[PDB]
This record gives sequence, structure tokens and C-alpha cells, in this order.
Amino acid sequence: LSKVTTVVATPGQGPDRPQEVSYTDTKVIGNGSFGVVYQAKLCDSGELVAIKKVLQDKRFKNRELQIMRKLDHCNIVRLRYFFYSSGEEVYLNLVLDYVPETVYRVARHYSRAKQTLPVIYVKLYMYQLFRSLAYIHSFGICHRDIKPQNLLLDPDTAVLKLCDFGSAKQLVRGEPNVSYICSRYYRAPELIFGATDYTSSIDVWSAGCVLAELLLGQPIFPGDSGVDQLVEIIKVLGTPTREQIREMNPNQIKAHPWTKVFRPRTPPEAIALCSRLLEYTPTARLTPLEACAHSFFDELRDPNVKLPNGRDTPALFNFTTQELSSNPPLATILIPPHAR
Ligand SMILES: COc1ccc(CSc2nnc(-c3ccc4c(c3)OCO4)o2)cc1F
Repeated sequence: LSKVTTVVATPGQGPDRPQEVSYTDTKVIGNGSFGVVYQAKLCDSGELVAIKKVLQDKRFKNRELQIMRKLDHCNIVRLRYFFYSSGEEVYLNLVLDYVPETVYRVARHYSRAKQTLPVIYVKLYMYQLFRSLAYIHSFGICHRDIKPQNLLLDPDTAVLKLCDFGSAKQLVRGEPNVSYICSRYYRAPELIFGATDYTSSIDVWSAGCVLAELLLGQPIFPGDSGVDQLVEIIKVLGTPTREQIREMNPNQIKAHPWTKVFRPRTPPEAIALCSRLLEYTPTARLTPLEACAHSFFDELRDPNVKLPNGRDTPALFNFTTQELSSNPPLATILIPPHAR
């Protein structure tokens, strides 16, 4: 609150050269499995920041911090600084970009009010999620907890930022990974099947679940348990052929038309995008970069596009080489003539 805290914090991206950082108006805003999250105001600039505090084992490196020190993207909450603090024990503190809203909260307001999120926002929010994934997947980093709670929004600018890398991991082919991750509703089928050799494509399934959820006003796959979740998917997508099961798993509903799950007025390209994300076969799913280049997002590339409030859209085309690395020719679609 009124107390001024001064710490010696290390720049998130820069050289390892610690600075004194003073912050104030400190309040907890989240306290869960993720740790404790604080809102605070930087003394010098008057800028709000979030501070994530997690217990550290000290005999071990923090994975989340390793990942965050690598990332610099407009659709990912930035690590401004990190520092350590003591109790008695030892905590690591991530000083992060503050973002006021979440997709969860926003979808819930619309749902509660019996309304749907306007399609322009669905395009904006989904696109920026895919850019963020294209970016992190380019390092072989899989978020592994893509869900509406982890999508932060600035409603005034329509900026979406991916947050919570506490479940993120660099996926190395041949190194086994845990299957019971992601939030249930958003959890890929291969995970429910127990695959330990999964790829970044689990994030893409999750994004599809988010997109489907923004279109419907409720989770598309609301599993009752970790096991009932597979049933919920089958109910919507129909039984996987044995070929698909082989694709998902290292060891009786039919095809349910995609244009009937959603409401009658849902844009067909949104349904078409959805169908390419929610494929049983992990490698059949679009890459995030491919998802960005999908027709559903064409309006975002229209030179006349504006937010509902008249403002320009936020950064949409400032693609780096790193972001483009999975399919560089896609730059021809992604970056429209006027943006060059
Ligand atoms: C406020 O909503 C939450 C969302 C996710 C989490 C999980 S851990 C985390 N990692 N970065 C964050 C983070 C970064 C910037 C933020 C933020 C949270 O809230 C406002 O600006 O939170 C905790 C939360 F409390």
C-alpha cells in the first residue's frame, strides 16, 4: 500500500546487471497454485506491474524463469525484472507487465448477460494468441496451460498477452513429458490418452477450445472428470478412427457436422478454422503461424480495419524472423502490402 519496497532486481532480458527498483501500492491480486501474484506501482515511472512470487528450491534452477528470460514478444506478458526475497524461506519474484483484464472474465460477462463476444474481438484475441504460440513454439517451448484465465486483455487497445509460464517446458524430441497437464476442458486428447511424447500441438488444441468457447459462450468440452473429458470430445467430434487413435496414443458416435455444434449465424471461416485446430491427429492441426494466416483473420489484414472505438488495431504485423521461422514464406500472407 503506502510502504515503499526497494529491491535489487535483475533485468528480465538485458545483461545480468541488477538495479535498485522501488515499487509501491502493493496488493495481492491472485493467490493460488501458481503462487502469489501482486499488483504494484513502480515509483519512478508510475507504471503498474504484476509481481509473481514462487517458492524456490535454490539447489535447482527455476524453469519458468529460464523460459521468461528468453521471451520478448508483444503478445506475451514481459518479464521486466526478477529478484529473490526471504521468509523464515526463499522466493523468486517475477516483476511482470500488468494487464487489467482476462478473456475468461470477458467471456463470462457476455455469457452472464446472454450475449456473444463480437466477432471482431474473437478475431483479434485469437490471432494474438496464435502469434504468441508461433513465437514460443519457435523455441520448442510449449505453454501447456492455454486457457481463457491465462489470456490477459487490455480492453481499451484490444491487446492480448499470454501469461503464466509455470507449466511451460522446452519439448525435446525423445525426452518424455507428463500427460496430466493443461486445464481439463482445454486438454488435448493425446494427453487424456497418456502420451508422454506429445508436441507443441497440444497448445493448438487448447487454442481451438478457447476459440470454440468464445463462439459458443461456454466450454465446448466440459468434461465432468479427467476421464469424462474424452467422452465430451467424442460427443462433439465423433469416435476417432483407429488411425487417429494410433496418432494420439503410444498404445460409437459418427461424424457430427461442424456447422451444427455452433449457433446458426457463426461465421463459416470461424467454424472452418476451429475444425483445423480440433483435429484428433496432433500433426493434422494447423501450426500457430498457419492459424494466423487463416481466412478467418483476413479482416485483420484489411487496411481499413479499426477497433469498435475508432482506434487503430494494436501491433499485428511486426513479425520477427524468430516468429516466422516455422514457415517464412507465410510472411507474404501475414504481412499485407500496406503494412510493409
Ligand atoms: C490476474 O490473473 C492471473 C492470471 C494468471 C495467474 C497465474 S501466474 C501468472 N503469471 N503471470 C501472471 C500475471 C502477469 C501480469 C498480470 C497478471 C498476472 O494479472 C494482471 O497483470 O500471473 C495469476 C493471476 F492472478
